[PDB]
Amino acid sequence: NVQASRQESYTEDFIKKQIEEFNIGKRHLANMMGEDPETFAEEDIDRAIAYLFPSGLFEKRARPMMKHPEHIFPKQRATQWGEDGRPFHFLFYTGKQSYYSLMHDVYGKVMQLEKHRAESRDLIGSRWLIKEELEEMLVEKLSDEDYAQFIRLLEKLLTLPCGPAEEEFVQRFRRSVTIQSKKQLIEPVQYDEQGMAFSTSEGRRKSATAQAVVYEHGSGKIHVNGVDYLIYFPITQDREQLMFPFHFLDRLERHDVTCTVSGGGRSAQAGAIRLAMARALCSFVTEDEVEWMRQAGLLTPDPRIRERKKPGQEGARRKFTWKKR
Amino acid sequence: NLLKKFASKTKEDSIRLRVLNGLLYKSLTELLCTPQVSQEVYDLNVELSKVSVTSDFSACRVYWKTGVSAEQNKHTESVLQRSAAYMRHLLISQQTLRNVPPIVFVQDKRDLVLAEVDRLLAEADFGPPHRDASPRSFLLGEE
Amino acid sequence: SRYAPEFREPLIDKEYYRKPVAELTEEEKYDQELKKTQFIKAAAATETSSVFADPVISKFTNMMMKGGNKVLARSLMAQTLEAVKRKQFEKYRAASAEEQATIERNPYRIFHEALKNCEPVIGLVPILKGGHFYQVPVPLADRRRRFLAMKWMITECRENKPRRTLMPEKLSHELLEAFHNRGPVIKRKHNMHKMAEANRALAHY
Amino acid sequence: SFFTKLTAEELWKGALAETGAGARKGKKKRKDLNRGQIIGEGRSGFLWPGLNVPLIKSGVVQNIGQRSKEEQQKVEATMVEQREEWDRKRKIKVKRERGWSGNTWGGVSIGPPDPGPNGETYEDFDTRILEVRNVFNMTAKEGRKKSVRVLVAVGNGNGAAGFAIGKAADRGDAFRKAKNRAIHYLHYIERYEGHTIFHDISLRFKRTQIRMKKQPRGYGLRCHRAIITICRLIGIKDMYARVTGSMNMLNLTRGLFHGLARQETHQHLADKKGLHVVEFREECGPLPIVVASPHGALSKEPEPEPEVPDTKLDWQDVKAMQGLKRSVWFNLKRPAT
Amino acid sequence: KNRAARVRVAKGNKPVSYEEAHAPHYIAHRKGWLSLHTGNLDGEDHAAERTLEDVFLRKFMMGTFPGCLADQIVLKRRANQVDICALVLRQLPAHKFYFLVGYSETLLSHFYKCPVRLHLQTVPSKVVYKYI
RNA sequence: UUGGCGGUACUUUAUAUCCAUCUAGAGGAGCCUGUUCUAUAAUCGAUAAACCCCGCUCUACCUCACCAUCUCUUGCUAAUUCAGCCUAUAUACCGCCAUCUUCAGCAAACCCUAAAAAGGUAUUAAAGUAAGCAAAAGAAUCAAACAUAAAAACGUUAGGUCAAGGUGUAGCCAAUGAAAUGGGAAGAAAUGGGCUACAUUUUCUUAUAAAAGAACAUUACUAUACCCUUUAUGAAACUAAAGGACUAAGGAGGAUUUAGU
Ligand SMILES: [K+]
Ligand SMILES: [Mg+2]
Ligand SMILES: [Mg+2]
Ligand SMILES: [Mg+2]
Ligand SMILES: [Mg+2]
Ligand SMILES: [Mg+2]
Ligand SMILES: [Mg+2]
Ligand SMILES: [Mg+2]
Ligand SMILES: [Mg+2]
Ligand SMILES: [Mg+2]
Ligand SMILES: [Mg+2]
Ligand SMILES: [Mg+2]
Ligand SMILES: [Mg+2]
Ligand SMILES: [Mg+2]
Repeated sequence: NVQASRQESYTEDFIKKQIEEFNIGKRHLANMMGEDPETFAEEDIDRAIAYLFPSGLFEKRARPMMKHPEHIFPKQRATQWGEDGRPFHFLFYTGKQSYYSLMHDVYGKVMQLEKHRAESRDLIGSRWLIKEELEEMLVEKLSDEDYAQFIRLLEKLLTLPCGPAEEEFVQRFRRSVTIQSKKQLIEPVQYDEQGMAFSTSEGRRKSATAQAVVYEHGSGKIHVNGVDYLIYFPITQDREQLMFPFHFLDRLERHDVTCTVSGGGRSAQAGAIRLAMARALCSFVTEDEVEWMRQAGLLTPDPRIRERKKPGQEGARRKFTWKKR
Repeated sequence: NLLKKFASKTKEDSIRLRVLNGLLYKSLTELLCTPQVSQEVYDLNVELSKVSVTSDFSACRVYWKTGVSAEQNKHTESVLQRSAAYMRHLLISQQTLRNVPPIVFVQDKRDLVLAEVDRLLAEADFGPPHRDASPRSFLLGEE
Repeated sequence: SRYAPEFREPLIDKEYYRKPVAELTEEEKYDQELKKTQFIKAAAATETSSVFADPVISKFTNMMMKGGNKVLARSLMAQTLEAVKRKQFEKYRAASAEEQATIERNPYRIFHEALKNCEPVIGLVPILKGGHFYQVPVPLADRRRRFLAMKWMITECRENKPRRTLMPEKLSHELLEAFHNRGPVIKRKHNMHKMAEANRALAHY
Repeated sequence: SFFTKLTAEELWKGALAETGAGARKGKKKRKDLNRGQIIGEGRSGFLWPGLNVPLIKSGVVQNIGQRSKEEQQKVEATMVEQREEWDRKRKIKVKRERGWSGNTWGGVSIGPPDPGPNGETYEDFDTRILEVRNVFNMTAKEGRKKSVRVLVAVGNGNGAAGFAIGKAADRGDAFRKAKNRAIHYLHYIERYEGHTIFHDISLRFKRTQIRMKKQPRGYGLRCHRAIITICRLIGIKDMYARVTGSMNMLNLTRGLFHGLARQETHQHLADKKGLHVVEFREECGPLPIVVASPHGALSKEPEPEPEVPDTKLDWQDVKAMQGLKRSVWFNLKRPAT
Repeated sequence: KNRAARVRVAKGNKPVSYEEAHAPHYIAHRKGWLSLHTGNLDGEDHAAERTLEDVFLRKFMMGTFPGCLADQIVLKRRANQVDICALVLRQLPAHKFYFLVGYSETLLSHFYKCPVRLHLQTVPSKVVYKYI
């Protein structure tokens, strides 16, 4: 009562033919695009396939691909025994020959260190590989209990005296922690025809966008869209929003700003200018100050934007009245 | 049969529930004023706000006056709950009630709130005054 | 919210960032180093390092705003402060040297001391038990106690005023009359406390 | 309109109404209307070279044509005959043989078990059903779910036989599960001279008592209908058996195989005691027949012969030899088994 | 529950093709469009007429090749040219396909007054994406 | 021996969540609109949650299916003792959906048991294993995140829809079909939703939401009704818009209830 076909297992003979067909494919794709077959590479292949078979499907897994068989197929679906039927690995009948073969090596290392007999922080800012990464190294499915047990054994190895061989071993299972630098990207300092220094930066609040041009030396003259700021912004709260960047760094009356804000309303345009001024003013302040701006909210774009209306309800969140029952 | 026995793996209600609640509170208060239940339970010096028996009679809920310290209350909770099964035994054995429901211990922090209000209230500014099953189709060749 | 939970509220205190490193408590010192590896929310449109920004008054402005009309609500509060300053200047000039000392002409200090005089220590939460309404004495938090003072002021002026009077003229007359502990809002606080006394026995319920 | 016309797959889905509120919680039959249609054949009878007629005939390139009114009527009638003939084929069926009754599954052959993992065919094995229970159980899917428990037996008629229980929601699935499970539990049953058990067998499996007796050739299978079914699978041709107590089919099947697989062959008895096993047939006179000789060393101590044996006798067996009248139901004329 | 263009789950024995497996919300994500014309682009006219021609062209091809279509046809319009790309099972003899192509091309070229070409890719049997 | 069952509590978990807290509403007035009722010669369907500005992103004729009157009888097509039918059954169905629901489950192939009515977990591991569908992931809102959409199986409600279309069974065929003209009315009624107002954080005017000058309780605020003019579409104004006066009620709404993180 089974019609669903067996999950396909790939013989080494099958993958071997898939690699000869791919190798002949590269020579043909190279001949089509007029490139040299010897130097034709995986990057050139992907670019050629995108030109010859343009697909605009959003998901990239569904687009045409001519990749090396090692990539498209799973890495190790090969037979685990020979013609006679004798498995190749002495731990085959465990069902996790690769997980237990690794736990066999690390347990033997631990025993030699304990029998044979400094700071253990040889590597810092590193993490243990996640289960998904481990499963990729072993090429076999692991459970959470199997991963948890593997880490405990690796930790015990670090606790004990470790020669350079052990340190290299544990290194394989340590992945450098991603380094996201939460530090503002300082803008360059250009020079005008007059020779005065000035920096420029963009800012976006709601639908408003601004392009400020702060000058290193000035008397505090801010011009928005070729107008003064008291005229352009008759509301105090809009002017206070322009005061926040300079007042915070005690730099009032020391710079000359030229703004160009298009889009949005009065408050959204002041907010867009505030960010544009804070980002341009970074080039003329110390790095310790740039961090004080970043930590006071002056350098982060505000992500709050109007939410779309939903069909079947009065608003983005407002619902139609629940008729009286 | 000891192992088998002790493994144990497998308007009427309104007036009745105003007597069981009063009596159970009267009885459990006496149980906790002596080391009879345990020495740990005697030293906790626990007080009982009230007892509430469910309408189904599934459980008997005993409200005990919680204290200020969470650690003191967390300890008291564990000790009281562990002995609740034993406390029920003692009430059936002294013949307080023939049938007693599983005892559950609920916290009563209300006594702290009332003390707080009186503190503020004194300090407040009041102001101046068959066909398919059968082989017939199989044996006829239809299938 | 469009801010992931990892984002941190911005700190807009000018003196705090410029303090000497040694003057900062190690707890505060730790947070600064930690925040260097965190995400910071963008500052609100009404959040500035201005020396004239008072959080209490800014909150009072938002509780008067209707339909997102902040310009009008801020204008009414600005007119109120001026109406209170002008009412004390007249009294100060028309008073003897001895009386002049007591008279307070700072509107920001009359506003804060007015609200504080209208804050109720205890509250009343209405409950229904056995088909009747038994409201019982309750204790109020610092947030609930402040909200009630502001709400009671904005509601006395909005409703119990003549038709042709304006909010800057009724609110000014109440901040000053509350500042002396004689206004109707103060009576609202007194009535709350006196009812709680009456319901002392019903606190158990 | 030509644009309101739907395909056959959608038309039959609606008309049959198989998926519906009534169907699931409580007859129309599907037909294929393109079965006999040959591309290029229409009511008008046109002949299209390269589609419904030869493109070239006797070296002549054909042209379009139309059949005469008489010729087309013949073709129309011929197709009507083929449709009626096809319908007659659908009506015609090959009836299978019943078991112990016409409406019961007991005794019904369901074929050999399926091939094994490496093309291990079992065409020499036959499968027989012994009990089929249709029981409704309680599960959240439908409140009360349905289940079919089927006990089967398998055997090659040459000493190898086995039984298994298969359960499923569908009867077909229970048949498959039981049939392939039983091929993994094959007992080998020892038959004396290929037609009977080596000796009398009496046993009680739970509350089911079985009492088998070794019989001469031509005696046939005078046993419970379920024992006849299994004995044919095992290959026993002549035996008597009586079943008493409970008639539970599983206890009778388990108890039968338990006794038949624990029986002592003559060679085993010769090896255990070291003596010759001799057979005396009344149709061969006093002639001693040697049926088993000890494999190792023949003993010289005669087996002790008691004056009066202490055997425990069954009243049912002895009662007959005591001259007591049997029931009217005993030893009736029955068809060859 | 949504019932639109969803080939519902059976018991693992139903062979669905790639096109049938994917529900409507996967259009432009995992599966493309069966017809490609310029009539639904912004500031373009004659969407109604191009769509009506497509409906007919699909019903015509099903009836002209009854039981011989492995998957839905793909219609491609360039200038006034129409191109029909159909996956067809290898059931009919080879010469019969040449007849239906010559017939279906000429008939649809004189009916819509455009050059129409038929492109047939023959498969040994329907291609099964998954068993559902 | 399984399942079911509770009007079962305690403990966690979360919920614009029962209650509590917060904001603007509904419930009162005037209107717009759906429904029920009354009622008409005069449709139909939805009508607890999950109907009630619902099929309609829409009814002056048309639309139209209704009522009255008159008229046609091979009466759209190549052919057909045929065409045609908004005739009955959504309790025969397809199609396309609602509801629990962004709830976490549904289904099949094997293996095991001193027999199985069933069950099958122990991680320092004791019989379970390996594939599906949903969730998850991925993709979309054109950096990034978050959020929002989309997605959401099997079942539950014989839930909705024979009137989108198609269709099983039964029924009409000088009529239950086709076509033309004229009509399809109203309410001292109840009720759902929406709109506007009840004003001073207001009204009018210029600018523009900045500021300024006036108005500010008897019609001051205040009619998207009625009535009267003019313009727009149309063949037809019975429709819509703009003025004009006329102006009544309304003074922030009892229990109760809706939405929002
Ligand atoms: K349906
Ligand atoms: Mg809104
Ligand atoms: Mg019979
Ligand atoms: Mg009409
Ligand atoms: Mg009409
Ligand atoms: Mg009709
Ligand atoms: Mg239904
Ligand atoms: Mg209905
Ligand atoms: Mg994405
Ligand atoms: Mg998902
Ligand atoms: Mg129904
Ligand atoms: Mg008619
Ligand atoms: Mg204004
Ligand atoms: Mg006109």
